[PDB]
Amino acid sequence: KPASMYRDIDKPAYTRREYITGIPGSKIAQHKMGRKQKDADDYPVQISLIVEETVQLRHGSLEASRLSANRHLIKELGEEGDYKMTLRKFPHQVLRENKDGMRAAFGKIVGTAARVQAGEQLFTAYCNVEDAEHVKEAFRRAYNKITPSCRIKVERGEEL
Amino acid sequence: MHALVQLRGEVNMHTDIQDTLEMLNIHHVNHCTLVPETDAYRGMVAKVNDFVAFGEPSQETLETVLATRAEPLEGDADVDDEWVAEHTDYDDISGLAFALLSEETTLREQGLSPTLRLHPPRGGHDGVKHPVKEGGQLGKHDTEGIDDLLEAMR
Amino acid sequence: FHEMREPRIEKVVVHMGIGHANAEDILGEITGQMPVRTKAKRTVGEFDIREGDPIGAKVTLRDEMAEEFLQTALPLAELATSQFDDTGNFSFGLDVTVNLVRPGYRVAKRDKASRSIPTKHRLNPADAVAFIESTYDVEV
Amino acid sequence: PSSNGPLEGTRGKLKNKPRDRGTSPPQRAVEEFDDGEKVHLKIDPSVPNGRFHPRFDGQTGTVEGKQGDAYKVDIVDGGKEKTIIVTAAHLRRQE
Amino acid sequence: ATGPRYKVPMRRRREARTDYHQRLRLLKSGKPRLVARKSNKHVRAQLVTLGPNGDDTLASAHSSDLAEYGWEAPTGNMPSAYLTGLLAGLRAQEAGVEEAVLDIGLNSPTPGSKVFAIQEGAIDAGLDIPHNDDVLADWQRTRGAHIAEYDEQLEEPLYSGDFDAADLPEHFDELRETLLDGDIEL
RNA sequence: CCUGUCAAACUCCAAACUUACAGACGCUGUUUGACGCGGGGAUUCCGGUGCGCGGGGU
RNA sequence: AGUGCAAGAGCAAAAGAUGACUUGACAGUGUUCUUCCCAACGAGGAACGCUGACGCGAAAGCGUGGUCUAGCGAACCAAUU
RNA sequence: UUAGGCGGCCACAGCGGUGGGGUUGCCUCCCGUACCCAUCCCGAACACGGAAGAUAAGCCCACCAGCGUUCCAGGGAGUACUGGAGUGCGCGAGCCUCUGGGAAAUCCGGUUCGCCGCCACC
Ligand SMILES: [Cl-]
Ligand SMILES: [Cl-]
Ligand SMILES: [Mg+2]
Ligand SMILES: [Mg+2]
Ligand SMILES: [Mg+2]
Ligand SMILES: [Mg+2]
Ligand SMILES: [Mg+2]
Ligand SMILES: [Mg+2]
Ligand SMILES: [Mg+2]
Ligand code: NA
Ligand code: NA
Ligand code: NA
Ligand code: NA
Ligand code: NA
Ligand code: NA
Ligand SMILES: [Sr+2]
Ligand SMILES: [Sr+2]
Ligand SMILES: [Sr+2]
Ligand SMILES: [Sr+2]
Ligand SMILES: [Sr+2]
Ligand SMILES: [Sr+2]
Ligand SMILES: [Sr+2]
Ligand SMILES: [Sr+2]
Ligand SMILES: [Sr+2]
Repeated sequence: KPASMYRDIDKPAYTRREYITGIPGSKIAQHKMGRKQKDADDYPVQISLIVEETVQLRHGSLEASRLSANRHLIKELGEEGDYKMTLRKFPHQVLRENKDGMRAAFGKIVGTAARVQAGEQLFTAYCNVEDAEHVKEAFRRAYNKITPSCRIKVERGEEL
Repeated sequence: MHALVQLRGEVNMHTDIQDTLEMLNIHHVNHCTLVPETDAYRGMVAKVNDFVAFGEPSQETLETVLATRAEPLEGDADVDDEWVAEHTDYDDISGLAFALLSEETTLREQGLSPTLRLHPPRGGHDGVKHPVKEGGQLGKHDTEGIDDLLEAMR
Repeated sequence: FHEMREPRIEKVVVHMGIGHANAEDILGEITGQMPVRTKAKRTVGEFDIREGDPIGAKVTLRDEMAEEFLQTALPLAELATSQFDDTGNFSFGLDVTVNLVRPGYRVAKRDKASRSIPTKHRLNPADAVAFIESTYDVEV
Repeated sequence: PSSNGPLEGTRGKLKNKPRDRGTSPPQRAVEEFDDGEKVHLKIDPSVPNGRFHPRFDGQTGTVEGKQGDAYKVDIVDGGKEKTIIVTAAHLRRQE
Repeated sequence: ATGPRYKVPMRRRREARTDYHQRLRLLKSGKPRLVARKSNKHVRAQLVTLGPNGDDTLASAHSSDLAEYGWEAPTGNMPSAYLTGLLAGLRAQEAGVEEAVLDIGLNSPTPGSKVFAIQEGAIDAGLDIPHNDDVLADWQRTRGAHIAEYDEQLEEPLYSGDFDAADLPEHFDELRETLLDGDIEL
């Protein structure tokens, strides 16, 4: 289905699994990536990806982006390069669809999304001053698969 | 002592606000009242902040106005020094004007109508869709600004 | 100081956990005072469905009735370290347990303005072994 | 609502804050009021008997005599005047 | 203690000195409480009224100041208890107090106990207290017959300091007697 | 220990705000009689829109 | 934890557990609120009084059913006191 | 209050800890079961009677902030949110200005190791 159906925030927060059922499983396979044993302070550079508009990101978008995003870093830095990217958000908001007529319209659970207020960090990478351009390119790809426009901001990087 | 001036009509304005205005003895657009400055009186103007023009006038202007627009409690009688003196515990406009500002008496306490029915601002005002800060005419004013208007509404 | 601190026994409970009694007799003989039945809670697959029903008995010995029983009781047992309670109590087994504690203990067992005993005034495993040991028998 | 019972949607008003749990002091379950005195109606979650209809929490009434040991406070719901029977345990002297 | 959600009992309950649940029932009557409390060596009998900041004591009576009138005996027995009661009963009679409800505190409603024996004295003093006759001890044990016949089982004095060997429950009568006297400085 | 996130049917917190009663000012009423009380006669019980807050539904 | 049963709420020298005694789940008549916010409307419901009789307790006191909010029904007709 | 009884507020009072304190005084632990009373077994408790001993508990007194809690300073923050107004901006979700209010988390620094009432009493 189109993201148009669930990109804005207009329903009440809907996440009480204790009342909701048939909630589809997350398509996300890893929130921690790269060398997840090292640390964030172990790196000079810390570039995160910031969402410019508050929205909802269906897990299919997170994974779709996170994938092609990280997949780049794996390519340009090796399946064991010296980096560690992270996706801090999680798909809590449950999404329904009324699939009859308008009678008894409450839908049936079909997905999960992550509410991300504008200005927040969807992703946060940690790399060495060299691969800083491979991470920026790794985000240029990722922000093409989520709905909002974004900013690639450096949290620690005087090397420029 | 502040000069309250309704600059926006009644249609569509909340009722609790309009009721406040009428409480402050002001019933029509362009009507003006001289309100003290207490906590109670503050709450009211604050609440009317958007359909009014207010501030403290210069003794000078306050006079210019009282002269031109003050009225008895009933009648056409012009409120001029003589009138003022023959009925008010004062001796002339300036005398009265000073007390109002010093907040010692009230147009009513004297036998004057709480309202000073002004005339449309000559040359027009700075608009009723924005405050004074945004370049409009609504809200609190500069003792000079307030005058600029009241003056213009002789 | 040493006097109001030197230990003593408050109660010695003798109890036989059975599960369905005829065992009372022996305790009445061996202790010197009547026994008391024991019930339980929760159903047990081991045909122990009836909640409130005789399962065992016991007897609380105080003062002489206790000592006199211990003079013979203690000898019949081989005391060990891992057989002591952090509060200076020991059980061995027909079970026989002994509750030891310093003088002003009533402060906690009374009704009016009772109080729990400060960790300090609490008897210690060590202080326990000592006192006891110092009365006809060995430790270890 | 979904049901029209007295306690409908009264989870909030009829429940003590954690540290106010358990039994309440007797000093106020015995407080003696004088006819005419203004009092604030507020149910004590910890107290069971002598409660007025929840809908009246927050009302400030005027003791107009008592029935038994309980009081007969006068209040005004919207525009209709009503005589509420409540026990001291659920009352506080105004001012 | 643990955290915010924690609940610490009312002070007087931690201390374990006041039984609020029972207290309330008491406070209801509206009548003053005839507080009866024991002590190893003593026995007190206060008459309390309710107040804006806390209970008020309009009339007490301690077994200690029981000697103040001529008591050379111990101060923690039935004879003692009764008397102390009748003493407070009188003082209270001197404050305008006419009726009260026995507040035996955390003690026990045991038959013939000093408390009921304390309650019996305040009644005799003129006060009006809801009681149960057959719960009170027999006039003699109130006197000290139970104790006198104990020293009969002598061989060793019942007391340390010499009040007397055989003890004088008569003294009980002597003191009680002295209380019904109008003069007596209360 | 360190680290990454949530809640219409969670809450150690907590507004703005709404709300009971009273006082004050304002306003109003005592020939325009308010507040309140009793009686006669209704109409009405298809609503709509803007805005704020919503719940459902792409 | 337990407290019969939804959920939310109340409760710890108790409203929970045990023991014993007891049968107030009694008769009758009211006040108030609710039912129906405001604001009229029945049955039903609840809190709170009074009279009579009981139960327990040393006593204050507690018991008009089960801790609170669901478990309910007009006339006509029939039976019964 | 050189140690007590009854309380109100019901953690600023909790939790944990250190130090001091008692010859006919107080409170206790304590000593003891003939009686009132008592334990589904125990004078443990409850109840009764009494001082040989003790200040080790308790309790009273002084003090400690590590945990919990109350309030306060500064920082966060006039930030989040928000009552009123706008021919202000944005495709839009939404944002902004003016006016009146205004947090929470957390951090650092103070406070807090109870306060007050009546009665009795070297
Ligand atoms: Cl009601
Ligand atoms: Cl006592
Ligand atoms: Mg005129
Ligand atoms: Mg022109
Ligand atoms: Mg214009
Ligand atoms: Mg709610
Ligand atoms: Mg029939
Ligand atoms: Mg010491
Ligand atoms: Mg537009
Ligand atoms: Na259908
Ligand atoms: Na409470
Ligand atoms: Na309609
Ligand atoms: Na009815
Ligand atoms: Na049995
Ligand atoms: Na001590
Ligand atoms: Sr919607
Ligand atoms: Sr159809
Ligand atoms: Sr995009
Ligand atoms: Sr509302
Ligand atoms: Sr009930
Ligand atoms: Sr003993
Ligand atoms: Sr448009
Ligand atoms: Sr669009
Ligand atoms: Sr401010």
